[PDB]
This record gives sequence, structure tokens and C-alpha cells, in this order.
Amino acid sequence: GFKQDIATIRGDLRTYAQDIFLAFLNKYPDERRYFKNYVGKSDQELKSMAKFGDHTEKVFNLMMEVADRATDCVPLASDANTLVQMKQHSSLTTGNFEKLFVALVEYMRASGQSFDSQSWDRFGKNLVSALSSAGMK
Amino acid sequence: GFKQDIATIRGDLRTYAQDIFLAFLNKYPDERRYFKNYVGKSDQELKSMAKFGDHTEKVFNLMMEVADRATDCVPLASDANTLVQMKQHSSLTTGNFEKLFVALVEYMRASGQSFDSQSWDRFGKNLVSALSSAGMK
Ligand code: HEM
Ligand code: HEM
Repeated sequence: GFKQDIATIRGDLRTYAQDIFLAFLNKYPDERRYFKNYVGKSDQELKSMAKFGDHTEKVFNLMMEVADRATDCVPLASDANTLVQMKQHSSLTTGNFEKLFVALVEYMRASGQSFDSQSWDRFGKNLVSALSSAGMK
Repeated sequence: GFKQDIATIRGDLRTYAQDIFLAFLNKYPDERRYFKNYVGKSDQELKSMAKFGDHTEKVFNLMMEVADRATDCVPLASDANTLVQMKQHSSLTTGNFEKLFVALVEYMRASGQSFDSQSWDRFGKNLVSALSSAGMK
């Protein structure tokens, strides 16, 4: 289930973080415009860029703490306040986060593994709502 | 589902509030001691005292508000805080709230109606967890 999935991804974090983030950027090529130095590059080229590995893992390290602090896939208000107040997220709307979660859940459905992709969808929806309450447009 | 149930209870709040509360006290007769003016009365004697219906309705009114504000059966931290620092609740522990929820879910299962009894179960467990986080013993 959901609590297991957190452990599964933590167990091979850099592989999953890069694979899911590439899934997102290939499914929504427009989203790359927030990520300047990723335009123009094949997946193998991004995987050899230092910043891409480093940053994507830090995104997923935090997503996993937010997921791990949640009760029934409902995140903490203070975690959503964090996400809205980060300077790197100040250009964003909840729609960007909705698209990330759609790529994430699609990735889990197509994969080998037995993820609880229905919970990840619910977590995504609860998170978008919590971002709305903390102020993000 | 859970949102329908809240509409069902609010529809006939005073009848549900009397019936569920009586179910509670009779299932857990040692809890009656908290309610000084209810000692030594039968169900029908209580249902005939206007201030019995008046208190209980107020209790279940706030319970539905807390339920309605919850996301996927998880209550707001602030609602939990209100319940702990009400001067009327000063000497209670989470065990008292657990019993009310056991009675409440048993009532729902035994009734004609199709309540989402598993979600009320989840809701009670989540509120008790929140009450302790607000420092109830
Ligand atoms: C729950 C989802 C998300 C989490 C936990 C998260 C977390 C983070 C973190 C921890 C950083 C700093 C990374 C670093 O220092 O290396 C970051 C940066 C950034 N984030 Fe997110 N993020 C999320 C969703 C999104 C979405 C959906 C977008 C936009 C499409 C986005 C856009 C950005 C941008 C533009 C940066 C700066 C670029 C970079 O640091 O590589 N984030 N995010
Ligand atoms: C989620 C559950 C509960 C809610 C929403 C709630 C709420 C309330 C409210 C709103 C009142 C004031 C009634 C009024 O002013 O007319 C009250 C009174 C009171 N409550 Fe609770 N309560 C809850 C659970 C409990 C439990 C489980 C106990 C003990 C077993 C308890 C013990 C008392 C006592 C002793 C009073 C004052 C005497 C009375 O009015 O009957 N409460 N409660």
C-alpha cells in the first residue's frame, strides 16, 4: 500500500526520482519551461547532467517526507505551507502539481511493481487542495 | 458515503443525537457518571426532558461540523484543540471518546440505513489520534 510505496521508492530513490521526473517532462513538454537547462536534451543526456540527478533526488526526498507525515494520504498543513513559500515555487499554480501527479500515477500503473497507484492519486488531490488553502493560485 | 451520512444525520439531528447518545450511555453505563442530571432516568424519561434533547443536539451539531470540515476522515487540528480545552471536557481522556465512537459505529451497523460505517470508524480513530496530539491524556 501507500506506506509500503514510500519505502520502495526510498530504496532506489535516485532511479525512481529520475525516471518519474522524466516521465513528467516527456508527458508535459511545456513544463520544461520552468526548468531552463533541460530543454534540448534527450533522456540520456539529462541523466549525465550533475544538477539533474542532484536536484531531482532532493525533490523526491522531500515528497517522500510529505507523504510519510500524512494521515490517510492527507498531508500536514505546515508541509503545504512550506511548498508554497519556497522561492523556487513562487511562479507556480496547483495545476503544475496536478500534472506532476498524473505523470507519477501513470508511471506507477505502467511499471512492473505493485504500487498503490489509487492512493498516490488521492495524495495528489489532497496536496493540491492543501496548497490552495495555504495561498497558491 | 461519509458526506451523505452527515446530510442524513443533520436531517433529523435531534432524533439521531438522542438515540446515539442513549446507545452510548447504556452500552457504557459507567460513563453516565459525567452527566449528573441524567443519573437515575430511563430512556423515555430522558427523551421527555427538553434540556436532555437540547444538550445532546448541541453535542452532535459540533460533531457534524467537525466531520464536515475533515478531509478523507481526517479532522482539522484546530477542531481537535477546541474539544480538549472545552471546560466541560477538562477531566476526560481519549478512552472516553473511543467508547462514544464504538457505540456510534455499532448503532450505524445495526440500523436500517446504509451508513458508511467503515468511514465513521476511520473518522473516530483519526479524531482520537488528533486529541492526543492536542494533549488530551
Ligand atoms: C510535491 C511536489 C514537489 C516537491 C516536493 C518539490 C520540491 C522541490 C525542492 C526540494 C526543490 C529544491 C531542489 C534543489 O535545491 O535542488 C525544488 C525546486 C524547484 N521546483 Fe519543485 N517540488 C514539487 C513540485 C514542483 C512542480 C510541480 C514544479 C513545476 C513544474 C516545481 C518547480 C520547481 C522549480 C522550477 C525549482 C528550481 C529548479 C531546481 O531547483 O532544479 N516543483 N522543488
Ligand atoms: C466528538 C465528540 C464530542 C463533542 C463534539 C462534544 C461536544 C460537547 C458540547 C458542544 C458540549 C456543550 C453542550 C451544551 O452547551 O449544551 C458538551 C458538553 C459536555 N460533554 Fe462533550 N463532546 C464530545 C464528547 C464527549 C464525551 C465522549 C464525553 C464523556 C464521556 C463528554 C462529556 C461532556 C460533559 C460531561 C459535558 C457537560 C455536561 C453536559 O452538557 O452534558 N463529551 N460536549
